[PDB]
Amino acid sequence: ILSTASVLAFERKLDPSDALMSAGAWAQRDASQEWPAVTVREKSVRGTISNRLKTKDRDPAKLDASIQSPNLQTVDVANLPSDADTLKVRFTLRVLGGAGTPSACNDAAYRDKLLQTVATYVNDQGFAELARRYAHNLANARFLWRNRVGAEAVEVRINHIRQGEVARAWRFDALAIGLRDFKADAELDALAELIASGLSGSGHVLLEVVAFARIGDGQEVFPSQELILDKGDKKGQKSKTLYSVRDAAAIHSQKIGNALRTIDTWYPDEDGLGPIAVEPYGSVTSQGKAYRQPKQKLDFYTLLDNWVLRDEAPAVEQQHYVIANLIRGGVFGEA
Amino acid sequence: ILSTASVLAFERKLDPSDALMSAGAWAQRDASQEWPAVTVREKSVRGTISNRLKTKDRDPAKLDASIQSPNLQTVDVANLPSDADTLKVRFTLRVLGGAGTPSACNDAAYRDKLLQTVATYVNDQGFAELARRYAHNLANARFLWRNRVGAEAVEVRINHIRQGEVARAWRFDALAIGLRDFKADAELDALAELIASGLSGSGHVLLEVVAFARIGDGQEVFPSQELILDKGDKKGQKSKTLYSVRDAAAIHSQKIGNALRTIDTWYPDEDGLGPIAVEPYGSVTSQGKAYRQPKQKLDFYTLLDNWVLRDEAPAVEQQHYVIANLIRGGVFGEA
Amino acid sequence: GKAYRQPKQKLDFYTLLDNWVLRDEAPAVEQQHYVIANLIRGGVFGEA
Amino acid sequence: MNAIHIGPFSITPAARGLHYGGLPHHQWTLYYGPREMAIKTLPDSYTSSEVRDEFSDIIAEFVIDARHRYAPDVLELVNSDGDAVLARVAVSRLPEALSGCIPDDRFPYWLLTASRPRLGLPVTLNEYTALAVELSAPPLAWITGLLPGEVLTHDAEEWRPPTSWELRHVVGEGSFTGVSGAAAAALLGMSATNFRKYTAGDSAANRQKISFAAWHYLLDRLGVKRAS
Amino acid sequence: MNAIHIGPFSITPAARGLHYGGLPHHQWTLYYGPREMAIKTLPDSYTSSEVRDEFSDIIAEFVIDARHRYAPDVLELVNSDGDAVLARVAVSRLPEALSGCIPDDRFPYWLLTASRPRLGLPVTLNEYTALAVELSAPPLAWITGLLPGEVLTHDAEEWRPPTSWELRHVVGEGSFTGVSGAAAAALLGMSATNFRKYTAGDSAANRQKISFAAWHYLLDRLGVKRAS
Repeated sequence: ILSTASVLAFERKLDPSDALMSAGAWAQRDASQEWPAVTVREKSVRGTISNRLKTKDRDPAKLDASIQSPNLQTVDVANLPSDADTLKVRFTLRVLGGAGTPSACNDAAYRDKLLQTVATYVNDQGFAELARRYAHNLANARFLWRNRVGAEAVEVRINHIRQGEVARAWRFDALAIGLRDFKADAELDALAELIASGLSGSGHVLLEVVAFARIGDGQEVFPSQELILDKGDKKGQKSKTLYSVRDAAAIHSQKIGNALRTIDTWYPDEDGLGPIAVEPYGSVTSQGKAYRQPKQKLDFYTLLDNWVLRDEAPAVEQQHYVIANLIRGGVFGEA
Repeated sequence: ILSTASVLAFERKLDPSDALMSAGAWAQRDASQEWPAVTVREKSVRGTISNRLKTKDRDPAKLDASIQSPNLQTVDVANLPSDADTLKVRFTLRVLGGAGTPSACNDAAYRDKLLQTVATYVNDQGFAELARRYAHNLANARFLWRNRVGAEAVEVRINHIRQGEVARAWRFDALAIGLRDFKADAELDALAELIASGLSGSGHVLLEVVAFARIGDGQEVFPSQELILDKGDKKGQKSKTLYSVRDAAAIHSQKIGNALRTIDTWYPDEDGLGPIAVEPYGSVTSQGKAYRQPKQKLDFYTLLDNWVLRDEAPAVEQQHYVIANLIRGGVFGEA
Repeated sequence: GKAYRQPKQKLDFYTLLDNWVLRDEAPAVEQQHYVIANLIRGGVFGEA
Repeated sequence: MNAIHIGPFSITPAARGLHYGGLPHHQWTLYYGPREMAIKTLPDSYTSSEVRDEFSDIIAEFVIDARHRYAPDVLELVNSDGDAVLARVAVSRLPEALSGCIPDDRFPYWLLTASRPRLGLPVTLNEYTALAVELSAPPLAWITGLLPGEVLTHDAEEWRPPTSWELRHVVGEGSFTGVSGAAAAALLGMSATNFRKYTAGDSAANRQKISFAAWHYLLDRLGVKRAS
Repeated sequence: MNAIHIGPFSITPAARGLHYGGLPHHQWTLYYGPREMAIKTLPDSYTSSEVRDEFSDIIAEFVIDARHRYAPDVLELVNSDGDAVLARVAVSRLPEALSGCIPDDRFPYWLLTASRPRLGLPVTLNEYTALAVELSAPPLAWITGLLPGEVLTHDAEEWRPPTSWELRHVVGEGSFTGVSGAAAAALLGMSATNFRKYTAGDSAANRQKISFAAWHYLLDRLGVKRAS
């Protein structure tokens, strides 16, 4: 009857390394190989009451007593030095290929049918729209999450590291290539065919991606934030902890991968927000809602089950969404 | 009558060590004895639900509530430094003789008949095909399970250690020697003859096997993954812990032995899928199915009962499978 | 140690913002200046 | 000896017997289906009740973890202040009109989730009565977390009949519902032997698959799913 | 011409054909079960659809009569004074704990009956939700007035299988629930032909009787009984 496989785990393609943060100055970015790293330092914060009171703390005496006991914390902070305005972020991205083949598949015949479905997809249209959109997310510094919302000028350099050496260099403008429009450009198309050859299986693709942001001299840069065990005293509470690898601030790899994943524009809601990350049930953490609900029949699982089990091939945009989820990978199938 | 022996415990041959990993650079593989080890760090992951819903959670508000309370985990991650692109995986292999001799038995007649059957096997066709396939699985870096699926270039160096010094060094391009075809090469034949002499009991074979893989600069490397006790809260859950010995990320020895044992190409199903591990009832746990089912007369126990009790000698490939199960060891015998 | 703009007097940020947005009761012009200045300073407004 | 079947739990001994101390012993193994949870060495002089009581603590711990792992969500009806919880209802699913909500004085009664970013709607007592009638969870709803999704779905084509293991979750012996085979056969209106054909698996002879309506009405009557 | 089966109603013409005026005419009779609802005379040149919207006014009048006559009781959640009704819930069965009482100021909420002999109980809001959950009337509960007590019992020994007429109340055609035979088959999880053996009567061939669990799950899915 060709049912779905119970175990359908997929490996991720487009694996990003941890994005190391350093500090430097603009126009010295052509020689940014010696730049001192951004160090996660500590600073003390004293706070008064700034949250909504639950109708019992709203008494003047209770509120003033809460004011007279301020909440003192220590926060991990990442700031540039006072002579440094440019934040450099470097990560390597490895494009693997073989996105059709699952890592685990209980049903052979289902594995053959899913491989035939991905093969007929690639015969219809190859990894070309998805690689173009992934290359657009490479070109703009969407991996610079909060280090781009107030940046004056952002620049992204991507090198093709074939045999440990630069096989092809690309330089971009991350502010000209916006976070909303998937336009066409010649260097963007060349990076799209490189990611296409990586995703199809034509060759091995490793990309070194370097980002420079005009934040400001001594301004706060925003790395990925860790998780707090909450065991110490309330005075030295350590409310915020940032991520570092070796005395050097960094962004998490899956955050970079999610930002490169932000290409999904074909969700049934309007284009007021723009592209979202290619998740099953199209989830966005900041908006707190799920585009591509299972009720509106545009989630990944319903589209894949129509495409594979009963040969109801969706529109080419939904086919791009399904293949982008297969590139993204996950533990699909019933647990 | 020669009834089946109750206990049939067999000691494992081709004993591997825990394959330690370290980080370094390509073309520095000669001076790789002083390479710094890969450390297992901890990083925080925040995720939304991407698995299949149980149709009770296909309620839109349940999905938005799951997004608004995303899952937070700490994961042990093993990464190279940003200046290191090559992963070095080192282990040692002890090839031992006396494959047909069981460690434990409950019948002298069964032990004598099994020793005689292995003896006439070795007289008509010794450990030549099995050691050729074991030398193939040493030549290709199949012990680099997910450290080869995106590796640009893999090299395997196998040194024969005699009296504490090298006797013969074999260098193999692990990507040219595929994971599918068992071809023939002069260095592969020399390593096959060495493993044959080790398995026949005519010599002592100890090998130092070092694999250099071009994972990429700063990329995620994949050691073996340990048990999860889940004795804490769901925020600091520690969802993944990796294998390390003394601050040095390593692969489990049974994983290396499983990679070496992947020689079985004679199961009743189609062998165009690829070789699987020699193991009774021919299982691969990723695909979830058991090649060489007990209902068919091609699993290890029925072939062993036909070969020993009633002297119905199987085909030469199936008898290679039976002797390879005897080489790999196991708690055979009923209860 | 004393809070002006007490929630008893209904001149705090949260009451003015809720009256401005939900009930469409736009406050005095200086008070909406104060509300937008609170939005400029940022916060963890909402349930806490 | 032989296996002890407590609902979905199987206490099976190793066929080999050891002699720990001087007395003979057997290694008894407790499985929840394919997953083992406790392997314990117990004497051969132990009765079946003592072997049951040895693993009863781990059985109760797994039952408590399953109750606290697949508990249904809780909707709180609060007043205009939003602090005094006037009512609490355990729901199988939340209303689709739920969004991020803080109560105000604009509406007297508000409905919120028990999660920390509370989702709710301004509700009246008639509308809250209608939502509680429509969406309330049955008492033993957590057993639906211990069943696969394809045996709880309401569409015919995407439904698989449950196995003997998933039937033994809710029907007989030490099942999580607590009922026996005779009581669950009385709820379904079938004979004791006819339902014993459903519960007992092994060969296909004297073993049939339960229908869609019988399985769904059984889960409705047992208070496991679709029982408002 | 022949009888038209609309809902449980059968429009049976007379075999004898009279000639009223200059046209042939026939005595068409509307039967609800064994009882005649209307007697009137229609020409043979009229189509069956013309007979249908001729009898549709009496059909709709009987539909409103059956809706009003078997309308479920309503309990009111009122305040301490008792004059103001905060909530109204259509109950399925009256409880076994309420009695004749007057609301007081000791309890904030009181449940009372819609009738002038107000029998009730002082309950809080969570107990009000619990009572509304376990005793709510389904939207088409009035059809349970038209069905006898034997086909609606939850006890299998007192349960009697429905006839062709009693099943034909709520399965297909212009039924009281308005669903079709294929929709009622898809609700029960099986195909259309197996439900067509259940619907069609006459001889014992293709007259398999619906089971107790399938009939009660069908009543659950149609919102007639047990659908809280």
